[PDB]
Amino acid sequence: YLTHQQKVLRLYKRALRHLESWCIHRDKYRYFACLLRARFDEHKNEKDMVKATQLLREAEEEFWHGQHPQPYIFPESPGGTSYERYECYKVPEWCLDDWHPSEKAMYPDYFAKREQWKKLRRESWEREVKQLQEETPVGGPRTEALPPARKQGDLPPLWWHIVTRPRERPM
Amino acid sequence: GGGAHIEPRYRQFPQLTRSQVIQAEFFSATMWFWILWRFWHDSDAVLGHFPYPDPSQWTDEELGIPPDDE
Amino acid sequence: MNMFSSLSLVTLLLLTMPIMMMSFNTYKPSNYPLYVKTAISYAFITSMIPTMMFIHSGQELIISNWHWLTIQTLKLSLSFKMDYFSMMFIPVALFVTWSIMEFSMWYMYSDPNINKFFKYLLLFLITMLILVTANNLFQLFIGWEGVGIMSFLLIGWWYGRADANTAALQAILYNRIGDIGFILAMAWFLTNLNTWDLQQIFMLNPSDSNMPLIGLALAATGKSAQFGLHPWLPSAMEGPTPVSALLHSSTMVVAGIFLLIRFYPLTENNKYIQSITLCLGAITTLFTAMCALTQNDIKKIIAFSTSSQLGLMMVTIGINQPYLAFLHICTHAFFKAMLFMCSGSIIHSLNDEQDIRKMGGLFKAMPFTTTALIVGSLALTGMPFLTGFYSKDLIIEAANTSYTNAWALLMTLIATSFTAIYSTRIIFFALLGQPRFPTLVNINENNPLLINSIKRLLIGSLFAGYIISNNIPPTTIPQMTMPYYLKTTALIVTILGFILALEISNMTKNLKYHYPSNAFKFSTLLGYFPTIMHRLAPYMNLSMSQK
Amino acid sequence: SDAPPLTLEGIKDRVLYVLKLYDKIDPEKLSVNSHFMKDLGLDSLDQVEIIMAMEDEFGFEIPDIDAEKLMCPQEIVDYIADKKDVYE
Amino acid sequence: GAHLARRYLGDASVEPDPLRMPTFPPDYGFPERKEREMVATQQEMNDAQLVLQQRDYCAHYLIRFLKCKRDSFPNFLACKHERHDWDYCEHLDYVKRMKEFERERRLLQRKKRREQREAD
Amino acid sequence: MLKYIIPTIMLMPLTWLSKNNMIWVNSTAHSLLISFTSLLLMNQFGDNSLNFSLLFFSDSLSTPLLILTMWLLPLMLMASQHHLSKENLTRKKLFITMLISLQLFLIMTFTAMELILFYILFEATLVPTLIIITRWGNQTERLNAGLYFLFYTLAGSLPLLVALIYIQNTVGSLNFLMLQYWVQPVHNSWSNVFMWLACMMAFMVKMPLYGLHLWLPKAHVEAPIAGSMVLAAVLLKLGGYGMLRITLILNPMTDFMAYPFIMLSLWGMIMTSSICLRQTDLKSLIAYSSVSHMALVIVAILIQTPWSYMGATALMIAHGLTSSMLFCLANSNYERIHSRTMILARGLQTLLPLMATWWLLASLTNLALPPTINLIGELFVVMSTFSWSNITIILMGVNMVITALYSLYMLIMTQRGKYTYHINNISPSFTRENALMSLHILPLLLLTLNPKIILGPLY
Amino acid sequence: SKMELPDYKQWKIEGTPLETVQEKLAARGLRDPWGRNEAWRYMGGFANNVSFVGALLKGFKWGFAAFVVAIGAEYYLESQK
Amino acid sequence: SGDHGKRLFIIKPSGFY
Amino acid sequence: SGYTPEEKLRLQQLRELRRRWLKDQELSPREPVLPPQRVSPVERFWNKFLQDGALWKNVIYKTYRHSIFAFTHVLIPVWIIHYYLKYHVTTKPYTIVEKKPRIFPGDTILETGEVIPPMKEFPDQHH
Ligand SMILES: C[C@H](CCC(=O)O)[C@H]1CC[C@H]2[C@@H]3[C@H](O)C[C@@H]4C[C@H](O)CC[C@]4(C)[C@H]3C[C@H](O)[C@]12C
Ligand SMILES: *C(=O)CCCCCCCCCCCCC
Repeated sequence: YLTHQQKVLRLYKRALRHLESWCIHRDKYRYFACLLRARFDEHKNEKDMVKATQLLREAEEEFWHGQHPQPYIFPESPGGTSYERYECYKVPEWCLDDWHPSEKAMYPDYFAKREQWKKLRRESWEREVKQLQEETPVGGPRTEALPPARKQGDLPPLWWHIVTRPRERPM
Repeated sequence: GGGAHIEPRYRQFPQLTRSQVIQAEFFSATMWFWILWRFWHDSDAVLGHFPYPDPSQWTDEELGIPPDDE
Repeated sequence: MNMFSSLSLVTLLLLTMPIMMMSFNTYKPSNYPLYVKTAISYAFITSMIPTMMFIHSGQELIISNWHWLTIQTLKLSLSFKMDYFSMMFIPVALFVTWSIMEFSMWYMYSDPNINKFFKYLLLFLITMLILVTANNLFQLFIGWEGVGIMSFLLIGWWYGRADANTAALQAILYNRIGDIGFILAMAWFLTNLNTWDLQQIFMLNPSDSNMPLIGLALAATGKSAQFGLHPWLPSAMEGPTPVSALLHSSTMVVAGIFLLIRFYPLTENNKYIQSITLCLGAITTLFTAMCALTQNDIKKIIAFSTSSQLGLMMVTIGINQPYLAFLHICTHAFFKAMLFMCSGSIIHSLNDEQDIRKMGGLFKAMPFTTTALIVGSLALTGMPFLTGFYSKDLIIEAANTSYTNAWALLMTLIATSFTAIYSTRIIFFALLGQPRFPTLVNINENNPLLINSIKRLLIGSLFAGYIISNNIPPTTIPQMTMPYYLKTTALIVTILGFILALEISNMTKNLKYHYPSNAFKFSTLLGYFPTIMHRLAPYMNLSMSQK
Repeated sequence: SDAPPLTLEGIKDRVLYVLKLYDKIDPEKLSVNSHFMKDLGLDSLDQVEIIMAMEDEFGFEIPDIDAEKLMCPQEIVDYIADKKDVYE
Repeated sequence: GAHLARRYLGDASVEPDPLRMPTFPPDYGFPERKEREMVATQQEMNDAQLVLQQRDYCAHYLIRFLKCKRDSFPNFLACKHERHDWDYCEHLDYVKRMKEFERERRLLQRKKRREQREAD
Repeated sequence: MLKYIIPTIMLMPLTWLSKNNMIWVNSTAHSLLISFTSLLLMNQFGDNSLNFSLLFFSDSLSTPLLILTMWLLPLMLMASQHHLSKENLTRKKLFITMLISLQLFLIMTFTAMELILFYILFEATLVPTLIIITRWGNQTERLNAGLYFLFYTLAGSLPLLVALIYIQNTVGSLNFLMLQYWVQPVHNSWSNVFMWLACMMAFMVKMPLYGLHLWLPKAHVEAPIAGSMVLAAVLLKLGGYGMLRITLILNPMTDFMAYPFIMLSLWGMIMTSSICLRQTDLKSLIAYSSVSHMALVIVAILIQTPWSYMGATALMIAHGLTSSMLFCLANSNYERIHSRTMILARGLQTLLPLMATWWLLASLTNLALPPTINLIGELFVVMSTFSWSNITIILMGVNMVITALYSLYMLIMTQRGKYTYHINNISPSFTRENALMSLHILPLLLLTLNPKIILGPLY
Repeated sequence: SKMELPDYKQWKIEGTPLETVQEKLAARGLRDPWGRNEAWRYMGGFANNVSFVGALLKGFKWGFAAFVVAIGAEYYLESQK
Repeated sequence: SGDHGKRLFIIKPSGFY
Repeated sequence: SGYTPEEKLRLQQLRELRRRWLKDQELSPREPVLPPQRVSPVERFWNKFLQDGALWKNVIYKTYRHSIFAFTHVLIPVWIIHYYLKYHVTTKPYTIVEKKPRIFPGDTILETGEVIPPMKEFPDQHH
């Protein structure tokens, strides 16, 4: 899905990046970029949805034979050089529950704060369980979204892992 | 660990050190000094060491090809 | 003898001690990387002392200290051979590794497993000196498969990444396919001769040795990434750049050639193999260099530069010039290590960016790195009286003026031209033109370690070739009489390569759209060999399995 | 990696800095909560080009799906902080 | 080799065979030939341990070279003068090979013309 | 041999009469001591074997298999005590008794001087083996796979009995030493062909040969850790040891009656090594590795050359230590995630650093990294089969290439990648688990320093 | 830290080839909004970058000076025997 | 190394055992 | 359109949590608490002696470390290898086999005082 509105927009970003790879130098890219913009704005006012789709059919087909064989990919993005590079250093937080007490003495203050955070999760869970139950449309939720908290001092449902996920560059 | 003695600059040409540039000149120039001296003192390697003879210019006297009738 | 034999083995035992102190003792953690760097620092100097003795009087040793196993009429000993190839190579490998062990202290400072990384770098070096000094084929295998493992463990250093794990398994798969040739030679010599020792192999000199040499050549095809088994060397750039510099460009990849240089006494007689090694080298030097032009990642380009050169070593083997290929290996190590180390400075300054398209305008921002990136690049192409000149030039002279395959002679020269084109592309895109990297500038190379490491190998890329070429004893009848054009064919094509390259770069400035040429797409996608073969073969073997 | 630290204030400046240099937009109208479709009145297409610019300012791709949901500068700033875990 | 075009593209019998050469007895046109002389004794070359392929007529210079170098250590630029001698001696040796090639080439053409006119 | 049989018997009174809490400490500490005195069996002479009595002898082929057998018992106690902590004491003691009973039959099996005494003790082993695998086996899944025994007994153990009895009436003795000096050539004949199959099919199934291998993967999935350790380490070797002994009296028929079996083993190596790649269960992947490794041993035995026999003996000992080490490593995970699926837990090197090292060493020796005895064995088998026919290097080479793939594919899948998010019970490795691996790989690596002891009687 | 950003008014396409881009964009009738963003790459010290030959000849001036003096020393030192 | 404070607890599995 | 009012809220609620958690990840000035660890006078000696340092003062310290390395990691290993090679490896046949030295014309033999005959006179080429 994504509707003809989004589907066309994505092509714009994807087509631009490939162009940026092909032309290499910024100046040539900028000039050749503006030409690209013109082709997009030309049919931006087409009010025939049936015709609008046909523009996309040929538009993508044109792109398929314009794509740079090696398009530039951001280093830390999927398919990039550094993608998943640091996943070895990311250790999930629950591993700290197994530390030897002698080790935990080395970091007293942090572990003390951890106990506070753990207590928050345990108490909030029962409340968090209810909130999803009542809002849930019988027959299973139809979408993957979640509802924000509806009371003071109540945390949004299912917040532990999003909050405590390992940092981007742990070490 | 000099406390990042180089400081980052935004959208601008970076800060450099004098010592960094000096050494770069010393070696890059040194490359040319070496290359030049080697041409001068040993130009033969690039251009040859001995004269390649021309086979055709030789005489049948040295090649000892007897006369056609002989 | 006393000094030669004793100090030949202190080097090997000196490198192991840092490994031994990891398993026991507790005198110094935290400072392990500098402890290792000093071991190679000292192991080099101790390795020079035997080298000087070899230069002075051509002294050569075999040391078979330990008797390990006697399989009836086959006796296996821990035999080290300190001859022409061992004595020259060890200081070169130690000197190159010395700087890298120092460049890794900077390039890998943040990584918390820094001590583990230095343990693996040293454990490779130990398995490489074993490979070169080995005197019998079985001991050669310990080094042969010892390096193969240490590639797996280092290529997949960042084991979270799924591409790193794929690249590591790919390295193993191609080498072990080549190691089918190694065992075939091992089986043949035991069956037809009676030893895995090299001495007895050369003494008997089998006249009909087509089968064992095919097996030996097949090992070089896989280990040194020749055509048919080459895809792993590009894909093995997934590891940390110090790994790619020390292993997959300076040393480990030469072991495939080093195996054939060991067996020149047999290959010299066998013409039928000489053709194959010549043809095998001829295609690989062209193909990889042809692929090098259209690449966009600095590591990948320099990876194909290694393969294209390695093929030139394989051609040298074919034209029956084994001692030159050895010289090319030693000279090649210096500047190819410097290239990677310099490309390490760019990548580390630009925040882990390997695409040259997003590099530029560094010619003034990084003086020291730029100077070396020029010095190294000039050596590769064939700048007169640089380290690369003393090896590459003669190889072209001996190829031109020898009974050879016509197409192989032609491909070598074409590839030498291409070596000029992508020597510039690194310079033009990475050093010249206006900057193209993200806004925030952090380009800072003012660190003693990165500088000292680069400085040392920079000297090697200048004077190492001149010293090595002069000192080593004469071993063949060099050809110095030839037509002038054949004499300077190397320089002309190098010059003709530059001219075409610079014109191509300028055309990139001109505001004209990009047009896809089939020749261009074939270049960029590596000829589709990686795509077709890493999809058809895995699919068939995995799918056939269930039946 | 030397020290490329990022802080919310610094990120905010850079995002605005890029926004100001976009000719279609005015310097003084721009503010942290300036909805692109309304306060600055820009096409949806132009919204794409703003995103592509921001990727290059910080050199990390913003996924297509999440780019759409960004429609004001204050949205972008907090998105960066999330991905790069900027907390203070 | 421009000459190569002559053999493969051009007529074959005229051009020499790089492998089967020579194809005429030595004196067929060379009355009084002087046998090549080897300065270095077999024992000397064997004692020097010269590589077999280097055990050719130019050895005596090469032997002198290595002797100088071993003495001139640690100086490695000392023995330039000897180096040239052996290198040039090879150059002259190479030339003789070139003469051997042409002598074959001329005779082959001479044979061609003689038999052709007679066959006419 | 009584110096070993008796103290092994005294382990049963030791287990039963110990303090309830000290059964594991006593049995492990005293089963370790028995193994120490088993190094006296290396009193080997060049010309003659070490013959103790009319019943038992010990030559170079049985000495390692005996030392491996008695080294394994203390390991099998350490491996099993963790999952036997729940169950009551009397059931606990019987489990230890069955293991002590198995060792007692195995030490007498490898040293039996007469072939009927070997045969009877060769089948008596299955009694403790099946009780351990079915009574304490983790799987109550109901196989109906007894047909593999009905196939085995009808096609294996029974013909071996009728042939061994037939041979004694003809030769007059089954003493192994006597058969060395009284053996006669086996003339071609349809009656002799049946004698050859009778004397070998019983051992081929246990190896197992390709085509007869399907029982092994199923047995490993059912068995507890102790069952798999003894099964892979030793019981597979009883077939190998049986064929090395009994091929003495089968010549020259082995020259032409071994062609069909070598083609199963040579082609069997590739088929099972490839199947390892597509396996989803660790214990099945390790179980199919055994069939691929034992396929070399079958080829080595049947080509009967001095180099092959040294190769088979090194492989049998080397494979035993390696495969049991892999089975233990697989069990360490199962004792956590509680599943035998390989894909379930991944990236475990992030949570268990040292355990990932043991996995690496176990994989390296399985893929045969020189100079491990895993390669000393494999290389010798490859050298000799090359003489048998140079073409075999093709099949031997491909098997080396595939073997490195599942060896490391197993390493990559379980120890590398992103850890499974929802698995939060990966507690740190115990000293019991680390000591258990170290007792598989420290002896295995030390054997490279003195490899002659494992190279058999052809050395 | 503060990391003061340089005044956004400094960056203007004028005086740079980016300005030339606008001219050719004027002929078609279109205008590039992002030109000012790319200005920093073409100004401020990044503007002057030598060509391929220039870098190759980096340091030659000192190189030749050392060379010419060098041959003099051997010339003179040999002249003194 | 280049900044003060900012020392963040490094989450690692237990190395004691 | 951007984030619905709830989405805007949810991201806001979590965002505050995430930022606090990351804030909690910082270490206190006292941490990490460690046992003191022993210091032998070998440590004490350089701790204060080089506190002022300066080039001439610390060059001794740099040469000290290399000396400790050289004696332990070069001198001692070469005694072991020399004791091993001289009195165990060379005392067995053919353990160390060395290529016989190159004997050139006009050389003197140490063993026999022999003098090799000179070479024949060269053809007196122009050289
Ligand atoms: C031998 C000594 C043990 C006595 C002590 O604790 O001081 C230990 C302590 C720290 C060690 C040193 C460190 O490991 C590193 C030092 C610096 C250089 O790498 C040379 C070796 C170097 C000089 C080492 C030599 C030796 O192993 C040392 C000096
Ligand atoms: C051999 O590899 C080189 C072939 C190149 C063609 C050269 C033709 C031009 C020279 C002709 C006159 C000189 C006589 C050799």
